[PDB]
Amino acid sequence: PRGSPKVISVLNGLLTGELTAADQYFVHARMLENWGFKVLYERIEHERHDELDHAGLLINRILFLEGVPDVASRAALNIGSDVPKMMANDLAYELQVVDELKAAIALCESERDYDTRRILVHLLEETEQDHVRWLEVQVGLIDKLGLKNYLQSAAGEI
Amino acid sequence: PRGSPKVISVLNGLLTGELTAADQYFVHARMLENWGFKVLYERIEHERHDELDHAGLLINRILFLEGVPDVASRAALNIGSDVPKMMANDLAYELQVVDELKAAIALCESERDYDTRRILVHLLEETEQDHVRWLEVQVGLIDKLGLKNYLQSAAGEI
Amino acid sequence: PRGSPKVISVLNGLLTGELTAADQYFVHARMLENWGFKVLYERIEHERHDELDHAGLLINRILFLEGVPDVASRAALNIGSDVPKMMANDLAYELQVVDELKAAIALCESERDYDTRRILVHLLEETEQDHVRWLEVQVGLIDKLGLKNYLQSAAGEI
Amino acid sequence: NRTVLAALNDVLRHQLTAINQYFLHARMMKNWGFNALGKHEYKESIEEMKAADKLIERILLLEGLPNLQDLGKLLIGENVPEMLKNDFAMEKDAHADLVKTIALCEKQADYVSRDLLSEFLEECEERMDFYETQLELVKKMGEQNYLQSAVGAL
Amino acid sequence: NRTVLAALNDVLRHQLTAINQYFLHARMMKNWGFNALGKHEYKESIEEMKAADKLIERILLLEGLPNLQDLGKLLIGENVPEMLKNDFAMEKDAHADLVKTIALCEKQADYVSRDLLSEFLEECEERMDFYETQLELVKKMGEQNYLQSAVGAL
Amino acid sequence: RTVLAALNDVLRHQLTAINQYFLHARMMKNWGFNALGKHEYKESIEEMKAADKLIERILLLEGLPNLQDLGKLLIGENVPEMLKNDFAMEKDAHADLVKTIALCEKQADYVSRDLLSEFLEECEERMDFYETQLELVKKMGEQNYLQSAVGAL
Amino acid sequence: NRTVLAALNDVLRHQLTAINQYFLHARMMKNWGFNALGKHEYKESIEEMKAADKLIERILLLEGLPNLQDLGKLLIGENVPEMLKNDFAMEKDAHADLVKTIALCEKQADYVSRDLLSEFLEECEERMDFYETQLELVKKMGEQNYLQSAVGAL
Ligand code: HEM
Ligand code: HEM
Ligand SMILES: [Fe+3]
Ligand SMILES: [Fe+3]
Ligand SMILES: [Fe+3]
Ligand SMILES: [Fe+3]
Ligand SMILES: [Fe+3]
Ligand SMILES: [Fe+3]
Repeated sequence: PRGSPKVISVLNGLLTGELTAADQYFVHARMLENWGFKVLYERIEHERHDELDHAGLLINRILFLEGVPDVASRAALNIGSDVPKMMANDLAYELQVVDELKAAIALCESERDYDTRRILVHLLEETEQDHVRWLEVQVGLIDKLGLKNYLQSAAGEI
Repeated sequence: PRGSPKVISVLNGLLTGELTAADQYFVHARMLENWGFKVLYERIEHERHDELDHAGLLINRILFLEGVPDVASRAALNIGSDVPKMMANDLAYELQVVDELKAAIALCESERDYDTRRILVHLLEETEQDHVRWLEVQVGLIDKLGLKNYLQSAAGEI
Repeated sequence: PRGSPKVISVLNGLLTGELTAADQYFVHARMLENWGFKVLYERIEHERHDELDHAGLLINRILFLEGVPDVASRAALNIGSDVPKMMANDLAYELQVVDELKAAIALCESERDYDTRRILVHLLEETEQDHVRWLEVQVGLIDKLGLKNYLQSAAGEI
Repeated sequence: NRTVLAALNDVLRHQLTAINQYFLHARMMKNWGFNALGKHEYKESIEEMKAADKLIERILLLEGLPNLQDLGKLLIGENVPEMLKNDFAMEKDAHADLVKTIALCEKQADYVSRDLLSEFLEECEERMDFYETQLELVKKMGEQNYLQSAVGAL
Repeated sequence: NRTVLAALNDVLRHQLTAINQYFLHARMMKNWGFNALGKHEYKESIEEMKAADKLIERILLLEGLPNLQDLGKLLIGENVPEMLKNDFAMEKDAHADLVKTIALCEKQADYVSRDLLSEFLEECEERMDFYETQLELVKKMGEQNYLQSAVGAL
Repeated sequence: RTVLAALNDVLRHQLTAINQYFLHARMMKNWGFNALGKHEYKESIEEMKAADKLIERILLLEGLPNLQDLGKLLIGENVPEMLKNDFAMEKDAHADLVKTIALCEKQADYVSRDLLSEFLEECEERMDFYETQLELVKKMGEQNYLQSAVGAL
Repeated sequence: NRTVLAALNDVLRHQLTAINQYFLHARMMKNWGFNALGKHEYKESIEEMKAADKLIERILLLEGLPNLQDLGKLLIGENVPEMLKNDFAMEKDAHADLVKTIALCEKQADYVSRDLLSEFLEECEERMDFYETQLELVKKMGEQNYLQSAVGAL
């Protein structure tokens, strides 16, 4: 069924954010694997897979709404030179995604697109309870355990 | 969990008694195995393991109450020359241990240290229903069956 | 088969050493469990049971040689205030028993007691390649990992 | 008995306070990512809930009215060492009351209540042992090492 | 914001009061031999604890401090129909407060909180329907037949 | 010897409880109350096991168990009467057991004391069960209680 | 019939006395360490209680009042040969009573209880044979050998 132009635009913005997040998490996971932080690499790989799943859901919604997805568009990438900076950059990007998701949910509610609102609410739940929560936990553990102990935990068994 | 000095002292005394019981049971089981009484050897190996477990419980309690578990101290041993003397010595020693345990239970109830009282009641129950009872049964069986029949039963399969 | 007074005497000395080691290992394992060092506690408990088996082997050999085991006598115990002193004392006692076992093996060879020599060589092999080796490894790990990291590994999963 | 029922009500008030404090501490531990310590605190919370269940059934046995309204002061810490010390503190201050209650139950010839409270005392003393051990482990291995062990699997 | 945290803490206090009320009612129901009704009430109490668990998670995630100290007034019933009426009434009041909280969360663009509270509302209205129909069952089949059903297998 | 006499009195009551519970269970099964009869059969069996434990304890004390004596059996003519008779016998059990436990604590004898304490735990559980059964009879009506006690037809 | 019910009550009293005697003898056999003889005495006790269950059900089905109050004189042996002799003598009395009761039940044309008592008499005669054989084995093989056999596994 035909969708609103505003709904399509906010969905395309969310898709651009999700694709950029997936690419950033991909590079971060690979640089963590390169550095030997196996458990961090596994977690960030799973998070990247979740990001691809969310992007797929967004593209399905966009096509269902008879819109054209903007997959060529990519946002700026903030790549960290070490694990604390990587965690901070991922957390900041996920926070911006959270704000954009909340704005899009409000727009969908105003535009009477309740199915899109349900999809975006599920995405916001995933971003807040799985992604943002884990990253904030990681920064807290970096500050509590210390960088050396946190990196020892991140490396895992060798 | 600092306990009363009297409770710690009597627990150390019980520990000394229990370790001496373990040593006596060890020697008696070894000489019963040497003589070919494998059934009695198995029973007394079980009993010596039980006494080691009791000594472990006592040491754990003394360490919980911020006390120093004395283990270097031993009481005089009573090694039996033959199986009836083994039974008599083990029975007499276990009865004396029962008397000490009852005194310790009364004192522990007096000092309102009820967890130690529960541990000591468990130890007294094990000493009375399992160790003292079996030794009384063995003495009565040596009396009724006669020495030769009892030793034949103790030998088992030759 | 008659056993010479010298062979039985050195076997009794070795048995006294094994029993004293069993008591020291008992106390050390119990205080390790008290402090929450679970991994070290399980290891030391297994080593103490190994010492009990060694003492049983010695008692059986002494009783074969028609000699009365010396189970009551105990050497002076050396209980460590903390883990590094604990394991330094354990290593020192193990080295002492290693020298005693070597002297006993030489005497057994000099006296044509080849089966006793075999049992003592098995005891020395176990002592050197299991007890002494692990203790020297533990001291090296205390030096290398540091006390805090070594205690973290000793505590295991809390 | 009136005195025994009042003492059991006070013990139950302790039990409910301990349940709430344990569960809150476990929840903030999970929030901070201390998965192992959070799991253990959740288990101790659940055990306290089972003990309070036993106590409420015992009070209803004695034809009394269990008091699930009163709650003691909740000692909530800002960091893991403060949680451990607060938990051990409440366990000790209530262990003394449990001992006094067991003495009272022995006085009044109430022996099933005495048996239940003795079991509660054994579990409580194991808990104090665990928490004193945790504080000494923090002292020994260090704050950062203990926090790393509390996190467990990243 | 502080308003959303205050609303969530109010809902959490409602949850804790419901937990205590359900557990007390189940305890007295099995004290009186109402095994089936007591089992259902104990299960509902467990579900309320799971809900309070989720609420504490959400409050901690929102950089807040859950209030596990404050508790509401417990409507302890003198018999089974009074327990049903008390539980139904407190569920009605909690449902009204929950609806207000959901509206406030939607107003503040707090959508994950709205999802959690919508789940809470679904479960709460399921309970409310259950207690309403149990009171109507007491009416329809009589008090003695309802008590016979509430006891279940002897 | 006082501990032995007290244990013998507890054993006499336990034998009487065995007999009363078994006879009540058999009467309930004769009337068709299968659920109540099964529960009373289980209670009699538990009291048989309790008497077994107490006879073991008395013999361990080098005493002579007095299995000859038996207390009066309170036999009921209808189900509520047998319920209250069981309850009264259990109340007497509880009083005697508490006196016995205090005596055992006084005589520095602790193993028979923990045996009597667990016995008192089951006895208080049974007391609660029978008081609850009587209150349930009152609550649902005798007809409904008998219907439940029948179980499956 | 009244006489049949009185005879059934007498046989029930005999069976209850036998139950008590057999269980006591089993318990002191286990106290002395005669595990195998104690196990056989325990099994014999259990069979006598199953027989008393059958007899009680028969008395009730005849619309009669079972007399579980009465009990005969317990013959308690100081040693195992005396235990076996006492068990055999009590079985002698029980068998004579059973034969008379079976004759009476046949006379009154009450055949179901007669068949139940025939089963009881078969078991009683088997018990006669077992105890007579045990005493004869004692005499043949010596008290010490018989006691060693009664111990079985040490
Ligand atoms: C006040 C806040 C409470 C919270 C947040 C809470 C939380 C929980 C949770 C999450 C569970 C596990 C449920 C599951 O695994 O499905 C549980 C179980 C249980 N709770 Fe609560 N609880 C609370 C209070 C209480 C109280 C006051 C009592 C009793 C007086 C109680 C008694 C129980 C019992 C008996 C269980 C079953 C545990 C088992 O059998 O394994 N709870 N609780
Ligand atoms: C007077 C002292 C008695 C004692 C010490 C005693 C002891 C026992 C014991 C230990 C059991 C074993 C239960 C199990 O292991 O599952 C048992 C079962 C049983 N008892 Fe008793 N009992 C006594 C009297 C009676 C009486 C008087 C009757 C009936 C009139 C009776 C009927 C039964 C029955 C039917 C069983 C079940 C048998 C089976 O499950 O195989 N008992 N008793
Ligand atoms: Fe996402
Ligand atoms: Fe580390
Ligand atoms: Fe012992
Ligand atoms: Fe060694
Ligand atoms: Fe009905
Ligand atoms: Fe023979």
